[PDB]
Amino acid sequence: RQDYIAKVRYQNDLPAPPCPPKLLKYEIEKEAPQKEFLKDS
Amino acid sequence: YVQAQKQFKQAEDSQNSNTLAKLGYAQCLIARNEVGDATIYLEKFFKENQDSKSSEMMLLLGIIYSQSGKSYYKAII
Repeated sequence: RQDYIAKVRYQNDLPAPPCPPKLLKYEIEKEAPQKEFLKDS
Repeated sequence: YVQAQKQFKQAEDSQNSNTLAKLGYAQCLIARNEVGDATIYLEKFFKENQDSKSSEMMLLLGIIYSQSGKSYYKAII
């Protein structure tokens, strides 16, 4: 079958990991400062 | 903490209108690391007193629900 030459290849390649910048937990995200803050007089 | 919590309970039994005594009772429950008991007590107080304008109680509920995580919508409210 001498016709137009064309190749079909579906692209489902997984991308590289993004490695985004990491958030910093607040002081109120730790249990001991929470205990200090809630027990305030 | 035990003595203060008992005194808060006696104050609550004497006069139920003392909101400060109940909030101090919840604070003493937090002091004795009784997170679940304090949460149940706070939910009971909120459901009995939905019209009360206890801002610090709602702030404490939001912090507790954020620590729990699953109740994030109640924390937002």
